[PDB]
Amino acid sequence: TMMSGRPGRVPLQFLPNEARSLPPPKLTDPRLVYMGFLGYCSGLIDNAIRRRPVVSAGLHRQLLYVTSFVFFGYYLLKRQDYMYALRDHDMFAYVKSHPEDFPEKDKKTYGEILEEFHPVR
Amino acid sequence: PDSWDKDVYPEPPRRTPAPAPQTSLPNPVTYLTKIFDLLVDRPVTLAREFIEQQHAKNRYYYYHREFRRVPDITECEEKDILCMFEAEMQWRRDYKVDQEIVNIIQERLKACQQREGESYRQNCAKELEQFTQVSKAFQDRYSDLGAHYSARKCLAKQKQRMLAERKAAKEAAAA
Ligand SMILES: CCCCCCCCCCCCCCCCCC(=O)OC[C@H](COP(=O)([O-])OCC(O)COP(=O)([O-])OC[C@@H](COC(=O)CCCCCCCCCCCCCCCCC)OC(=O)CCCCCCCCCCCCCCCCC)OC(=O)CCCCCCCCCCCCCCCCC
Ligand SMILES: CCCCCCCCCCCCCCCCC[C@@H](O)O[C@H](CO[C@H](O)CCCCCCCCCCCCCCC)COP(=O)(O)OCC[N+](C)(C)C
Repeated sequence: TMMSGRPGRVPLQFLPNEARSLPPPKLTDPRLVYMGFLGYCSGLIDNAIRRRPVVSAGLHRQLLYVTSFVFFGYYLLKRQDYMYALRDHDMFAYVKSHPEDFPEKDKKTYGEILEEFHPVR
Repeated sequence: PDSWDKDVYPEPPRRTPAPAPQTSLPNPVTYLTKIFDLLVDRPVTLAREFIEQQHAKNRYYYYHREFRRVPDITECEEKDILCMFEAEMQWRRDYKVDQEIVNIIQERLKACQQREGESYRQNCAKELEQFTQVSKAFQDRYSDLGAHYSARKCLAKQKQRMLAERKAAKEAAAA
């Protein structure tokens, strides 16, 4: 709908070249840590379903789970940030290019505005 | 003693009569008072002076905190959240101070009523009128705000009262 068609957009890129001008998410980002937690939970559920010692059965496969989730999460976060940056860029440009639709109103002080008073009793 | 200020908590000059006994029978109250002070007050005074001279060996000061006078809610734009926050905090502090002022006047009135004995109705007229004035002012400023009061609601109440007063004054001036 709203973002589906935009000028100069490569169809299946998933990460345009203009996204590299944004700060990458830190490796200690809390969302990445949550993705790693999801990987750990997947590994534990894998151990429990297959009737293996849940905490200690397979360490290599649990590590693979955690790193796979973190790896996908990093690029997911990059794309998320890029799309939000595009949204803000477009909104600001549209506000700037249409001044008559977003006019700066007169600043009034609370000493001048008359608000009706509703007593509590 | 000088632990508080005498001008904010005034007391009468404390006139007391002299003992003028009409009989030579021994007075039990005086002998009991001598027994009491000798057997109770003296040890209390020695203990207290020991504690006080222990306190004098290590003495530190704590200072009353001073606050500035930031702009109030009338000098804030309609959606300036920072000026609004400053003004709201200042208004709440002023509300607390006014509460304590009313508390002080109430304490004055209670002390007057207890002290005057059976003449409290006539001898506590000044304290009663002071409490009347302070309570009238406090009532105008904060009554009926309700839970969720704020500087804006107080301002709206004041503006409504001022509008009513101005209308009444200009109507009376048309006679
Ligand atoms: C928000 C904050 C965080 C919360 C997040 C959510 C919760 C945590 C994550 C959830 C997923 C993680 C684990 C899932 C798989 C585990 C399945 C399991 O059974 O576990 C068995 C296993 C014990 O089994 P075992 O030792 O192999 O041998 C006994 C047999 O296996 C015994 O086998 P059995 O066959 O006899 O078992 C039979 C039993 C087995 O049935 C179960 O155990 C239930 C399985 C849980 C369902 C999980 C579904 C997906 C998770 C969703 C959670 C929802 C949360 C939202 C709130 C709603 C609550 C539902 O079934 C029953 O008896 C029927 C009871 C019916 C009750 C119905 C309620 C069940 C659902 C409740 C789920 C709530 C969360 C539970 C989390 C922990 C549960 C183990 O439990 C564990 O040991 C794992 C616990 C966690 C390990 C972490 C330890 C790491 C190191 C510690 C140190 C920490 C850091 C150190 C660094 C500090 C520096 C020094
Ligand atoms: C419970 C969550 C379910 C998640 C479902 C599976 C999770 C893994 C997804 C698999 C990742 C690979 C898919 C694509 C990778 C490369 C292909 C690339 O070209 O895709 C582009 C972009 O990639 C995909 O479009 C986005 C996939 C991202 C999926 C994750 C979002 C999950 C929703 C939020 C829930 C939180 C999940 C957290 C992680 C578990 C397509 O661009 P475009 O041609 O223009 O789109 C056409 C269709 N449109 C415009 C209508 C959208």
